Amino acid sequence: LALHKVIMVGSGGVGKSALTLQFMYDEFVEDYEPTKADSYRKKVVLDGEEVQIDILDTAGQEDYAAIRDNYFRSGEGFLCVFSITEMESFAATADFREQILRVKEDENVPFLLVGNKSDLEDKRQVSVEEAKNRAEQWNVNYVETSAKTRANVDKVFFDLMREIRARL
Ligand SMILES: Nc1nc2c(ncn2[C@@H]2O[C@H](COP(=O)(O)OP(=O)(O)O)[C@@H](O)[C@H]2O)c(=O)[nH]1
Ligand SMILES: *S(=O)(=O)c1ccc(S(=O)(=O)Nc2cccc(Cl)n2)cc1
Ligand SMILES: [Ca+2]
Ligand SMILES: [Cl-]
Repeated sequence: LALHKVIMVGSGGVGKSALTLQFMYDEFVEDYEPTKADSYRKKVVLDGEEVQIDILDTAGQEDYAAIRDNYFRSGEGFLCVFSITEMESFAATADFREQILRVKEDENVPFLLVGNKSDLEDKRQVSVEEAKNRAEQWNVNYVETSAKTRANVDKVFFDLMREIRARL
């Protein structure tokens, strides 16, 4: 089977684990240990082809730069998550983008900008416009998700796999 290696990146509390666990187990998990990194593997039927997705849910604990870079080098695609309710998490996406680009040396690395917590519109700190503008500057797609309601959860994982399939 094709193996699509996806890495979840983003600052703390944005919903990396909640997105991963909603995709894997169809549950909204609100208390997943913030410091725990884990990998998840699932067989999925992508546009009618059975593939395996491997998701690395990062938790920011790896501080040794060579090891972090080694992990990013192994990844084939990235979900770069921020929370629409935390502007600083959106600012932080620039750092993950640069880290990925330094390692992959390919501006067309499969990569989605993911604005999570779309069910908290009344707490929005990041405008759709500014996120779309950043995605346009980077030539990536912007998708808003909710790990709580499941909105666009399958979409971000499937669309990332579609970019891996097309580009690699
Ligand atoms: N309302 C809402 N809460 C969310 C969403 N995603 C995550 N959360 C909550 O935000 C907190 C942090 O989520 P988590 O997935 O652990 O963030 P991580 O540090 O990026 O892995 C938890 O309390 C989750 O319930 C979402 O889409 N909507
Ligand atoms: S490793 O398998 O020993 C490992 C994997 C992931 C982490 S982390 O997610 O806690 N930290 C982190 C930070 C930036 C990029 C990445 Cl891939 N991971 C630790 C150890
Ligand atoms: Ca987490
Ligand atoms: Cl791991």
